[PDB]
Amino acid sequence: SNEDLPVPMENPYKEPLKKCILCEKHVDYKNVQLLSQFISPFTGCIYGRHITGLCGKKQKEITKAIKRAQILGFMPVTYKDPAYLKDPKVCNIKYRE
Amino acid sequence: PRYELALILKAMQRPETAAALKRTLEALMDRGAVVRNLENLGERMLPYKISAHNQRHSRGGYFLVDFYAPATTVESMMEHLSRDIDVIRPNIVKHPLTQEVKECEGIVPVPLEEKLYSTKKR
Amino acid sequence: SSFSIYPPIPGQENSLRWAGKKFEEIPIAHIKASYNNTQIQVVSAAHQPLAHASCGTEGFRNAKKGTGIAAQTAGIAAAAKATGKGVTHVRVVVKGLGPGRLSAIKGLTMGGLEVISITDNTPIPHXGCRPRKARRL
Amino acid sequence: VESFASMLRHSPLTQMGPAKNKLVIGQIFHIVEDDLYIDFGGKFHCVCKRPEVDGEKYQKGTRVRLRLLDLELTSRFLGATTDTTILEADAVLLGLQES
Amino acid sequence: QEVLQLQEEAKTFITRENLEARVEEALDSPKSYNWAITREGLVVRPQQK
Amino acid sequence: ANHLKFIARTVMVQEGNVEGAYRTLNRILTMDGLIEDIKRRRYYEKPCRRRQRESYETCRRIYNMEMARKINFLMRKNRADPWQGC
Amino acid sequence: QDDPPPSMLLLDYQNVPGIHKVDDVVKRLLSLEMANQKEKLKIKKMQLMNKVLENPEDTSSLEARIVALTVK
RNA sequence: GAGUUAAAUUAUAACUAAGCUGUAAAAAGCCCUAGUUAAAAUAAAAUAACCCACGAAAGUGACUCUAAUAAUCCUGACACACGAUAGCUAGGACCCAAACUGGGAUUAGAUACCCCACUAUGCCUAGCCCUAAACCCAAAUAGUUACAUAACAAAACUAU
Ligand code: FES
Ligand SMILES: [K+]
Ligand SMILES: [Mg+2]
Ligand SMILES: [Mg+2]
Ligand SMILES: [Mg+2]
Ligand SMILES: [Mg+2]
Ligand SMILES: [Mg+2]
Ligand SMILES: [Mg+2]
Ligand SMILES: [Mg+2]
Ligand SMILES: [Mg+2]
Ligand SMILES: [Mg+2]
Ligand SMILES: [Mg+2]
Ligand SMILES: [Mg+2]
Ligand SMILES: [Mg+2]
Ligand SMILES: [Mg+2]
Ligand SMILES: [Mg+2]
Ligand SMILES: [Mg+2]
Ligand SMILES: [Mg+2]
Ligand SMILES: [Mg+2]
Ligand SMILES: [Mg+2]
Ligand SMILES: [Mg+2]
Ligand SMILES: [Mg+2]
Ligand SMILES: [Mg+2]
Ligand SMILES: [Mg+2]
Repeated sequence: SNEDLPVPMENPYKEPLKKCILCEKHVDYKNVQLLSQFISPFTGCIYGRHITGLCGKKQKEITKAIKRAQILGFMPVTYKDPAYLKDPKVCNIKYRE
Repeated sequence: PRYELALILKAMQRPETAAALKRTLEALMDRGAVVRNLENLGERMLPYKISAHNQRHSRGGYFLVDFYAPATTVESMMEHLSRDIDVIRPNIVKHPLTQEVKECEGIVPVPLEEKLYSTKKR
Repeated sequence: SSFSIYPPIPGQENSLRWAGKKFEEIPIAHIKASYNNTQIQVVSAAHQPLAHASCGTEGFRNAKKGTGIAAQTAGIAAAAKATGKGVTHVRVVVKGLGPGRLSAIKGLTMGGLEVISITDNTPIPHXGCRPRKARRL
Repeated sequence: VESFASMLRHSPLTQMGPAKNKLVIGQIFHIVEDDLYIDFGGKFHCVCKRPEVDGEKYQKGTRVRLRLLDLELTSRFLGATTDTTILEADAVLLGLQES
Repeated sequence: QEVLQLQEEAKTFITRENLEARVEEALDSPKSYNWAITREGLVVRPQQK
Repeated sequence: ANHLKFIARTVMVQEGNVEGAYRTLNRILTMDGLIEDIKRRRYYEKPCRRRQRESYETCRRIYNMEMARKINFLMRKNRADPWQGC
Repeated sequence: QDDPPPSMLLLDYQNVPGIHKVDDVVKRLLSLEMANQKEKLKIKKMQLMNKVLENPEDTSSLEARIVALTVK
């Protein structure tokens, strides 16, 4: 008879889960600019999750997309393409101190 | 589209470039392929020097061809382009639009795992 | 004073000339700093050698030539021979990792030679020849 | 006699909802040279540093404004059966209470 | 629905009749797929240059 | 060998100093892990050792990054005790 | 052993009406010429069960599963 | 299965230099060498990977395409199929690493650790051999958190 007892309902304050940078977006091996932002400009290495910040699905796709462009002849391997050196920075690594 | 042809051609003038595409598209049709469209990516400096047919190439034009073809004729198309000398590096991949972008919900946070050791006094 | 670490790309036109010549016209100083020897060679923009110097040629012998001081002396001697042919600025390329990397870099500076750009070209195989086995010292 | 269930429904704590980003006023009950122990009505007491402006009027019993972030700081570390509490609360100073 | 869109898409397919026209048209209309991404997830199109 | 020269792993000096520029180059290589990679490629390690090395590097990285969080989490509990001699 | 005809519409694009009125280009795109081995198995399985099984709509029956294994 | 090659290395050519490799320190070896520039074949697959996926296991992480991962979803051998690495038989490849062997050094001796050279072989095609700390030392299928700490470790237990 007591209406003050709590009801068995889900949490109404569940904030939506965080979206990665490339969530709901289609990666490709033809757009060099998108792939080049995740490559160290001085060396040409590929950043990991702790630097890129992407989720578990788009990190593998970027890795496969980049390597496809390495062999098919669309982007340099040992360095970042200088034409896309002024693109906005998305990684969290800083070299200059 | 079903197949995509990552075609890179040696840099040359307008007439022979059109001729090279004309016979390349003819070769695809002879193997039983219905080409959808031709996309031009312009001429760009190659990322690195590529050796093909006893030549060192630094500049070339990029072209993209998408078509529907039987699975058994992919080897014939690749072999034919290998003997052609006006193409520097041909490659065939499945068209990316064939696969659908899988729906995503978010980055699910993984809680730290417990109960990995006994509760005895260390 | 906006200064960019990245080198001036040859495709573009950067108004940054040293001694009246462009970036690519400046000669090159190749430095091979091995674990037992350091070899220094300066070549022109057309890859024509100008002067050569190494720890062995400067009187150091055996284990002595692998020390930093031996590489430091080689840089002074190499710069002195290079400056005789009339070169002021040079782009230094470092090959390999060794004890003589720092000494050779500052050896050229104190030898009357000025450097403007540093490049590391250590041979890094990507999977390549199988190296030698371990040493159970 | 009022049932305990009704008390929780109308209690200010329940009406607050999530503790993150909530403007809650509190009263200072202890003063150190640079630390202000503030009770905002929660289970524990938050600690804040005296601001450089109007710092001389922050005395015992003074009311201030706070922005609660976590009601009770508590985390889990590997190898710990039970979480290690801090016995404090996290909050920031927005100024003094405007009487 | 799937066969209906292929019915319309069949009109623009390249045949031997219009082999020359499509080649000539392609060589005069370059296009690129390049586009950058920002921290917040907004798409930046380099075509604005 | 096929790529353009004087683009990758290259820095330029400023104001005429070379010691500062060289240290900047070393930080770039150390961050990208090339310095340790060259050290491990002087000799060859069997694949048995490679997995044993990555099972110790990963364990250290978990323990170090977990102890570090507790240090920062408990860092605020270092003020002078207000109840001394209570 | 069975040999499905090449110029046949695949399993999905058969019961939809208005196919024979379409030009040869679209019919070519839907035939087995532009279909991989996976689509070929569907045609073989569909035809095989319609010749030996009594009730094709029943899948949990033992006879239906034996036909499916025989195709593989 | 089929096709393909980025980074390194080597045959080889040009130029300069007289020395080059090597160690805690040396000797031997090389001087047909070393540095730079240009460059096949063979072999091996940086960063991604702080990810933990696929396969029955042993295993697999350079790229592309084709074929493709049993069972309407229990247990089961001495039967059928498979099984890293080393080893054998025949043909082909050989950058580089390298048991054996020779030389140098160390030592009372060193047919060992250290240094230099090179072979089997590691590789491709066809066949055989069927062994591992083949170990996550924890058998398969369903479950329970009740009862209850030999020790140690990766908590305890029930049913077929
Ligand atoms: S979180 Fe949705 S794809 Fe990354
Ligand atoms: K590789
Ligand atoms: Mg090469
Ligand atoms: Mg040979
Ligand atoms: Mg001698
Ligand atoms: Mg030589
Ligand atoms: Mg693994
Ligand atoms: Mg199984
Ligand atoms: Mg299965
Ligand atoms: Mg059984
Ligand atoms: Mg075997
Ligand atoms: Mg074997
Ligand atoms: Mg063998
Ligand atoms: Mg025998
Ligand atoms: Mg043999
Ligand atoms: Mg041999
Ligand atoms: Mg050898
Ligand atoms: Mg001997
Ligand atoms: Mg094993
Ligand atoms: Mg056993
Ligand atoms: Mg077992
Ligand atoms: Mg069993
Ligand atoms: Mg089973
Ligand atoms: Mg079980």
